[PDB]
Amino acid sequence: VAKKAREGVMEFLLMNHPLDCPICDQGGECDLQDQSMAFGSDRGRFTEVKRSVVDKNLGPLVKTVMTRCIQCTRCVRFATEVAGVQDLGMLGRGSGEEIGTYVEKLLTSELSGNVIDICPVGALTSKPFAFKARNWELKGTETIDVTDA
Amino acid sequence: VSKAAEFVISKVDDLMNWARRGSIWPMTFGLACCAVEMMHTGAARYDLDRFGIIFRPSPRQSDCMIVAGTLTNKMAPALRKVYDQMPEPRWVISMGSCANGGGYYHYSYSVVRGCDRIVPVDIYVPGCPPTAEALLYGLLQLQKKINRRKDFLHWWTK
Amino acid sequence: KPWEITGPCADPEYRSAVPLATEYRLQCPATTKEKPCIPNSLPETVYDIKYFSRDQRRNRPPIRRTVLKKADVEKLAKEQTFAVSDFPPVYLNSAVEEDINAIGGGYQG
Amino acid sequence: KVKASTGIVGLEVVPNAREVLIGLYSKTLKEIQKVPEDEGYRKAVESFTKHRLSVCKEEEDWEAIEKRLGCGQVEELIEEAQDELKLISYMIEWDPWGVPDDYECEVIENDAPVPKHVPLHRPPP
Amino acid sequence: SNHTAKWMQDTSKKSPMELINEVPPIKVEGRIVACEGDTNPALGHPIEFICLDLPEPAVCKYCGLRYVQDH
Amino acid sequence: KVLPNSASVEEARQRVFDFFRATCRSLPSVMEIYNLYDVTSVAQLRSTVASEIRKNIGVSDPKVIDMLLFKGMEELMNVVNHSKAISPFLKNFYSSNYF
Amino acid sequence: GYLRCLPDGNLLQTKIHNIGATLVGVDKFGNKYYEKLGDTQYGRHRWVEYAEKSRYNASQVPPEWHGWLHFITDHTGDELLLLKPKRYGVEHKENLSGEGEQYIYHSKGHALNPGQRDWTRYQPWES
Amino acid sequence: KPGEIGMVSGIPQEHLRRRVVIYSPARTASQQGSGKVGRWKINFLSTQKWENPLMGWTSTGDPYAHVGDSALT
Amino acid sequence: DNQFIFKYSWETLPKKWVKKMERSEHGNRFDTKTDYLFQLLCFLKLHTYTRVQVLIDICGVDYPSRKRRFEVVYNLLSTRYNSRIRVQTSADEVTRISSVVSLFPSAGWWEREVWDMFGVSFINHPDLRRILTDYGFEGHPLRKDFPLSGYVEVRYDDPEKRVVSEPIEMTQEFRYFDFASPWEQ
Amino acid sequence: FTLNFGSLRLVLEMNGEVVERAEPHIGLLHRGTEKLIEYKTYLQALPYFDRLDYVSTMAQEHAYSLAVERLLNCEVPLRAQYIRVLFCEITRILNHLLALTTHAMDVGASTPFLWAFEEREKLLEFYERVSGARMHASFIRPGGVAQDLPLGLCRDIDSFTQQFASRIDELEEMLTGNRIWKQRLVDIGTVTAQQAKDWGFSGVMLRGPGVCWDLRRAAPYDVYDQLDFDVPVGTRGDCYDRYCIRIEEMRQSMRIIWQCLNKIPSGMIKADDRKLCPPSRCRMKLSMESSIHHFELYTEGFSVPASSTYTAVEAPKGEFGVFLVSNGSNRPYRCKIRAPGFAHLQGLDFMSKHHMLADVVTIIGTQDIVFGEVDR
Amino acid sequence: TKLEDEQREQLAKEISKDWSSVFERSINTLFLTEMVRGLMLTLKYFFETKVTINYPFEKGPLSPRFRGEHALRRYPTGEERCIACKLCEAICPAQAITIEAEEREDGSRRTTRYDIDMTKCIYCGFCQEACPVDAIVEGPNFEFATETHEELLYDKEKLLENGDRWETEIAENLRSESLYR
Ligand code: SF4
Ligand code: SF4
Ligand code: SF4
Ligand code: SF4
Ligand code: SF4
Ligand SMILES: [Zn+2]
Repeated sequence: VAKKAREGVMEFLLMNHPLDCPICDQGGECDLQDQSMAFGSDRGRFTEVKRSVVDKNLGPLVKTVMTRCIQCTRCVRFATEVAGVQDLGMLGRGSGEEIGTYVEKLLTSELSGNVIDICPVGALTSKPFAFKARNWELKGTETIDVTDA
Repeated sequence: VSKAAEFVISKVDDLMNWARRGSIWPMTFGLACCAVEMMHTGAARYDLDRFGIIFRPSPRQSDCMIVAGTLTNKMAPALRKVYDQMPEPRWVISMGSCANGGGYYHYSYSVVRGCDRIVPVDIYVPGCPPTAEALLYGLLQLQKKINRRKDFLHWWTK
Repeated sequence: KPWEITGPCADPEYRSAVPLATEYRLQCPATTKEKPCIPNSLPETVYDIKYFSRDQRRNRPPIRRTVLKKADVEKLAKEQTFAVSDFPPVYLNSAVEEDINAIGGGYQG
Repeated sequence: KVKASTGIVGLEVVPNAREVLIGLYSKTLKEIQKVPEDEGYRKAVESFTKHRLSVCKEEEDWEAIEKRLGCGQVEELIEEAQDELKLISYMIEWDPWGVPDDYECEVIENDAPVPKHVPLHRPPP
Repeated sequence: SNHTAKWMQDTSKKSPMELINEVPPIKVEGRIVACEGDTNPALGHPIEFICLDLPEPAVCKYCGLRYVQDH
Repeated sequence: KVLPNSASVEEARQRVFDFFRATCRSLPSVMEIYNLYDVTSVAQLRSTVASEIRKNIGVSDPKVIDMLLFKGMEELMNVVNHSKAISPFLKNFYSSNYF
Repeated sequence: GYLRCLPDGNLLQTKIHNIGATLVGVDKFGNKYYEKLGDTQYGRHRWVEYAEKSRYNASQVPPEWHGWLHFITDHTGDELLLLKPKRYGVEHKENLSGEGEQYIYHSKGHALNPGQRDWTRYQPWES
Repeated sequence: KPGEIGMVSGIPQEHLRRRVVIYSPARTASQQGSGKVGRWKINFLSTQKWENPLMGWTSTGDPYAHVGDSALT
Repeated sequence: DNQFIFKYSWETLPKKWVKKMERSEHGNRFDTKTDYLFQLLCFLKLHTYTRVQVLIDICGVDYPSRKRRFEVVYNLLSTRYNSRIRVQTSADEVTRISSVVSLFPSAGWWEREVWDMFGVSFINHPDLRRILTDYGFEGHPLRKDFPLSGYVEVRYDDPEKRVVSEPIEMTQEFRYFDFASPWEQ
Repeated sequence: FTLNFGSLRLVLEMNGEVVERAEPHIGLLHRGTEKLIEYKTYLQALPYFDRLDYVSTMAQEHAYSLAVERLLNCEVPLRAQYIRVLFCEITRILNHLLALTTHAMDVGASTPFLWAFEEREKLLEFYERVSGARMHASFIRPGGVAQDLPLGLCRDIDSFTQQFASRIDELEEMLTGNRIWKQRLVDIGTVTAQQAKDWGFSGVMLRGPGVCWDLRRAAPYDVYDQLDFDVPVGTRGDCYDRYCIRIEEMRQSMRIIWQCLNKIPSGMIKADDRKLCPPSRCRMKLSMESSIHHFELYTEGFSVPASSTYTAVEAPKGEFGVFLVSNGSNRPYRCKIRAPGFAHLQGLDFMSKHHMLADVVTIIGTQDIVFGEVDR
Repeated sequence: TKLEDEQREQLAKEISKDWSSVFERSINTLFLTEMVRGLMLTLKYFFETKVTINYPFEKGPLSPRFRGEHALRRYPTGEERCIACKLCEAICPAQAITIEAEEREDGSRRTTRYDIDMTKCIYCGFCQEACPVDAIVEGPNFEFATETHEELLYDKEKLLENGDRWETEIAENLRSESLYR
């Protein structure tokens, strides 16, 4: 029962996800990819027309590809609870519901960089690190920061 | 320095280059798995005996060393020792990827990152394995390279 | 010709090595007269995708471990016995000395 | 009749195969009498040695004893008997019998299936 | 510009950026498109669906072709 | 021939002595192998071998002693078969950062 | 070019093979492509005369005729020329590789490159 | 004794005296999976990488550049 | 398959040295102590109903986490009864394990290879010189802690007129790509 | 006295031209294949098996794929199994031809070399048409094969089989029955079955004595249990009987090739599950899940369950085995490569005892030592 | 050796049944019948046609799925076909491909550096089958032997010009093989 539920939910998540993983900056660090390869099925029954969303300009740090968004509202309530500035929101109703700001409002906060970190899909990505490198290439050293105290 | 002496020197150099091009006597250094493709090159289809290529087992009588296969730290001294016995008019053809820059074992202990580190190689033949067609192309390229040797002119103008 | 006196050339069922250009490889591989159609899945597993049943990689029973002690070892040793029919079978084979033309007359392959 | 060849190049046909086997099996029983009775090795050795001695005593022809035993190659049987003598001598030379007390053995059993096309040694018929 | 000069030094032939800017936008009647790369889907790129509500041309992000809604 | 592990410090010492004997007897062969007669000083070579053995005294495990002797005999066979004031800190500082 | 046969001997073999052949095509570089079916073995029923008898090279075959010559395709070079892409593309160039430093390919960091690029991945202060 | 195995292992003596960092690599911030945590690595602090003059590649001279992160788990 | 002589062995083999047994379709496994490995292989080779008289190979596996990092594995075959068996033990860097050259003469080169790759020395080997790596090799390449590219590299030194060995300075360092998925467990 | 020969290095102790003992030095082609395989993913490690025992390429791919499938438990389709058998037998024919003709050249017979190379060129053309390159074609993968057969390949292979029956008859007529060939081969480097079992011989070198044991019949790892071929054995193991066994194996390989061509089925070429086999180009360009799985299979690999196994196949040289130990990750933790040249080259010492130098080279040719697999 | 002697005597008795057989065997061993037969076969092949390929003018057969020279393609419009997905070196077993990239001027994802070692490439086609956009292809060209290792060290510009030069043949092979996929 649990396995079938996971497979069905993965299929529904992937039925409208764009086939743009190679250009997606979350290659090898995308929760959709890993969970699809771990719990989801190996095939796709969907061959009809997908949905498409125009990109949003959210500042010089967050590059947004809203076609990849799975509408998990993880960043909508992050800006509400942790960031403290309520600009991002889930607006719309149904299969096509967009996320962001109604007006052109660049998101501005000290913690605004964490929005791209919690996005499971490559919907929100670091603009300065747009297409510089993948994940497996980078070696990670655990250090501390000196900009603040 | 004149225009008739220059013509005579050019004719002599052309004759010498023709002889050295038509009488290449390479020696196989057949390690790993470019040597089988080399034997295919020496077979009936892409025959080497037509162009003058005949494999001399003795390095003292050979013209150019064709290193085909992987060069190992245990075998590189042997390769250098055998190369040093070859006569002064000499050439090297590095066949494959192992003998060029280490190939598929570049990041490996006891593997020389190409025969260029041991002996001065003249022509590289890319491939893994390079087709017998490509190896014969490399031998023809060696013929072309030794087709522009102005040894007599260089000796005259010293 | 001297080579038809004896040897393989004298055999009526002798095949030449060289293949003719008009009969060996008629169509070049990049220009084939008929378009291929290679299947990639069974017809059943097209609109009935269900991976938790055909997940052959992960659907395996867990490894079972049992720590047998001296008492268990002695119990098994006393319980067990050997009979003439419980011994391992022998994988026996032997030469036959059979002619080369015995299987299908040397033709069937 | 007489066996022209045993097929195995190392093995050589022996005329008195039945007598050699009888002597080897009798010596096997006499030597295995020294092994402790509780050990399963002694029980198995007595079992198969007595069975082989009985069949080779009942059947006279080497072809008959081979056919009834089902192992074939009385020369191979003689080699096996000699190796059994050597093994019995070794297990008398060193004493492996008896559990060492406070002893634990980890029996591991996994039923992970394998495809039908991997190389698995099929049981003989 | 800087990127093109960084990967290429010929500076005599036309860079792919100039060619892809020179190819005109493709006018389509519908609100969404299917971008495949060329006439043969199997020889192009993975299919990309592009939304055309914004007035400006929308880059395909694959074989970028700038599809524009008709009206 | 390889021998079982030494079960006693005395046995390890005897094996060390045997290895040192082997090195001393094989020293003159290295003379003709390498040909550094100008500044070899065979006595100095023996002193250096003794110094290596003496700097390898901190080891006390007989197994480690036997392994060291095995590797030393291997090295001996290889050599026989001819297979080759500004303080320390400031010099390294002027050389490179990684020191 | 028939006088080259005496000191070439390989062009002689080609001319001997062009007795009963049919000229299936010719390229813009002058290479004449011949085909000869019938009583001919498989491996020797298509070939080329490079029209450069002095210094003919194996790399002078253009990509349009390369497949047909190598028996990859039944399509002659004319059809591939018709199908040649537009808006981009370069003319065929032989494998010089030794005819000159100004001809051979050089890396961006090689000293022989007309423009050599530094590689440090950081910008100094540059007072 | 703490070091006999190293001194007899055949590693060159110059690499047997170097500071290393033993740490458990933390979970990646990009994704919430916890199957790559709980492992411990030896971090040979080998940062001596430069740019190859010919092709701009990342050269190195320390043998322990990647073994601690690749093989030693 | 063919788990006949494996069960027969466990029925007849002395229980003193059978540290653990594994019944698997990937290969029946025996794990014992290094003291009794020679006796165990002698019993199997000589017994009439477990005649594993051919030694397929000897392998080594490195486990840096365990106290005895090295695992010496012996793959054996019984052609008379047509089945493969596996017998393995655990050894560390310094301790010497018994050699089975006397039983299986083919074991000499595999034991030399194990010495070369890991450092597990054998007690009764007629000789134990290195077989695979370069003359004068210093390390044991197949150890996990051993770097992939090694410690030294060779080149031709013109003044010395010989091929010399120098510490590694290789360009284009090995790029380790961490592909591991956090959801694989 | 000791005589040295210098990638085959060999030192011989001689008394009266009689070889008292021979010691080979083999490491000259060591390349760290096992270390590199440990450092690389399974798919990236398949070319290493391509390179090992390079005369017989696809046999090593078959062994590696069988080991991976055993550790992975994935079903291979019947068409993939049949084409794998067909190309394994083509590989066996190639290796036997090369071994026989190099042995003949070492003896002194030079002419069959080029005829068998014409046959080998035809077979390498088959390889190049079905896959990328003539040699080291990474065609056999875990779960199936890389690509389907091009059309016309079966007809070309049938024509080759007929002409190759003629060629084998031809070569046997020239070599077998020659007085010089017999004097070179018979009673040279004889091995008893006990000696072969002790020294771990396999394949022709083990069936030469007459142990009457073959891997394709003892442990059928393919449709081999549906191909009713023949396995020749030698009455008295020596060079001549091993050569005759190789000829008979070439004939039986042709037989198996014809049977596979006749009864090849129509279906798929690789495992059905995309978690273990990459999806097609159209599927990955059309389907979201297929794109995900292609991306994950080409960055990461299939994570085999943590287990250790030894999978052996009947390579043309002999029993080629791979011992794979995993830890649940995408890379093999340990990969031991048992090649059937490592044991035979040990056997050289006792085989070429009391013989002469020409007998030593004849024994080397008969054993067919490829140094890549012995230096794995 | 007594067994060998008696086996030899038995065999000699077996093959000396009668004077006809012994005379036939002696004549066959004396008059070199097998040698004559081998000579006749050799003469037949001397007089038969040859299979030499005549290299520079006649070239050996190939296949569209041939792994020759690595090369980079372009879209029909003219833009680079290669997005910077970095699936080349993720799968390249020999690690012969090095790639670096950044966002272009118009926001497109393109590679600012892409080099392949032809002395490290094993010519295996893993990249050309791992390409999601069919950007990198192993072209049909194989006669590209160079006199210098630095020449054999390719980069993005050389790969792109190779693709532009061999675009038509690469396209034909790609069509024929995309049929087989
Ligand atoms: S986040 Fe989606 S678009 Fe990005 S690589 Fe993963 S499954 Fe693909
Ligand atoms: S965190 Fe990402 S996927 Fe979730 S709602 Fe925000 S943009 Fe969409
Ligand atoms: S370059 Fe390739 S084909 Fe040649 S020896 Fe190396 S691995 Fe073998
Ligand atoms: S063909 Fe193979 S070795 Fe060559 S660049 Fe592509 S993946 Fe690497
Ligand atoms: S796989 Fe294709 S798109 Fe990706 S980096 Fe390589 S050539 Fe470019
Ligand atoms: Zn597009």
